[PDB]
Amino acid sequence: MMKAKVIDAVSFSYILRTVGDFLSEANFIVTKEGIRVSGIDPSRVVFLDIFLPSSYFEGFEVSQEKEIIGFKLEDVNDILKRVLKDDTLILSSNESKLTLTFDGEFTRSFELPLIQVESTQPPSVNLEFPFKAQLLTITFADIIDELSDLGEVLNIHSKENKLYFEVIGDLSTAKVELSTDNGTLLEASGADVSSSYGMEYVANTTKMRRASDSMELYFGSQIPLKLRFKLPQEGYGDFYIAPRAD
Amino acid sequence: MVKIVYPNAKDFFSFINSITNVTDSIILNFTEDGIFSRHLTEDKVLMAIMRIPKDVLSEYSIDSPTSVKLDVSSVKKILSKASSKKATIELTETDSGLKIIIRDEKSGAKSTIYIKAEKGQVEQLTEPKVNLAVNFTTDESVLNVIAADVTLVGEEMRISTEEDKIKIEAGEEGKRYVAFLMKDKPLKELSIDTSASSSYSAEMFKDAVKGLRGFSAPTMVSFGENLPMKIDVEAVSGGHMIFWIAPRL
Ligand SMILES: [Ca+2]
Repeated sequence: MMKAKVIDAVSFSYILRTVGDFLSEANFIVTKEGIRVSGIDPSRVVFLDIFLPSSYFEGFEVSQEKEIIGFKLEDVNDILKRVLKDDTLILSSNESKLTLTFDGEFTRSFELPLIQVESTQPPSVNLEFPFKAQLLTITFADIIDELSDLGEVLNIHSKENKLYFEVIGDLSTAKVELSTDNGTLLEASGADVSSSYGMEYVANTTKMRRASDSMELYFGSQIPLKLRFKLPQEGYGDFYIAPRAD
Repeated sequence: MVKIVYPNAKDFFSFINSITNVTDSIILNFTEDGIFSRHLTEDKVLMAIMRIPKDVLSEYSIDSPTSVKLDVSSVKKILSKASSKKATIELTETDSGLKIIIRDEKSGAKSTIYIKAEKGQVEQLTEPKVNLAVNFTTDESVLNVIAADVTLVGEEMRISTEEDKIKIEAGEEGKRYVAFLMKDKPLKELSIDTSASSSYSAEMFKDAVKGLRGFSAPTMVSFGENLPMKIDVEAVSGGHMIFWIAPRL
């Protein structure tokens, strides 16, 4: 038995739509402190980790210290496709079902029998990155959305605290510089590094623009790219993307 | 022969589009009381009835009651020329079928659709001689949301009476859906003579709701225990478009 009420259903449904690009199935880890969603994609290239603190919700109650909720992503996302923009959404559970409840102009519920999703271990967060930058989620989205359709490999490099995104495609190449100098980066510190990542995985994450206004970007040579999407209630959407053959 | 002038063209097209959800040919019946069409999905489960009385028609005149048969081509021919503009329709019986004159309100001019149709004898209106226990009114928006909800989860819609509210459910295995309709959330009207639960082809519900597309008006729904469901809307500019759905006994 748990109950959680999100006011901004739209910007929640896009979080789940982003997870569904990487995972078929996942667990909601429900605790006093909030809900966590963690997992590695089938190709073992991407690990994601989403934390929605209790503060993120309006109503938030539990019947236990730890509740594991196994769900298919397609099944949940098909349901969230029926959201009605003035619908306040409620997540709800018990011994057998996860319930998604649309309430607003009138009340509607969708039931999914629980499924057995294998647990996830990182393990374990923290190496540090020789480079860190802060930027608007929209800026990142504007840039990745253009580049995403040009090629398969994203080259990222830093020089003298400026950040560079590059794609060399079969018909075009595009290289863009971001800096604090003209506020395209909010903050930017670290060493001159260089790495490359699969465009496809990185481009999947731009939908987070709809849930996150600010973001952090971490990386280095021959190490994963970390995308931290800052969510409004100290919540975060974390995406770790493995480097390519170096 | 028959001579008719229609004050609202946009509705005229809504009606023909509606009957399309049940048939691809259309028999128009011109009686002394007005125009009516009535057609049935040919496994008998869904019925489309169009009822347009004399008085809502700017001009209506007949020599004798007749019917006209618009084949699949003629319907496509009429619908190809559909528009939401404010306009006038002049419809007359001709020797080879029908002549339709469309004259908009602003810009004034008119194009003429010649229709090839066989004449016939008028059938009469057999409206299901049952009056249903459960009664309620909302709009097309509400029904559209429900049609797409149940479809996502099942092939069958089970509609149930509960106290002060209407309960709608679907899902045959484990994956399920429940909606609660009540007075002013969102219903403008609710009447419960006695308790009832019936079942219908969710995809015949969809097809019926689909036949509300071009109508602005509120929509009455009615049903009874293991009985058919009527879905009723009165066009802004006159007549009624009705659907019935035979239950799964
Ligand atoms: Ca694009």
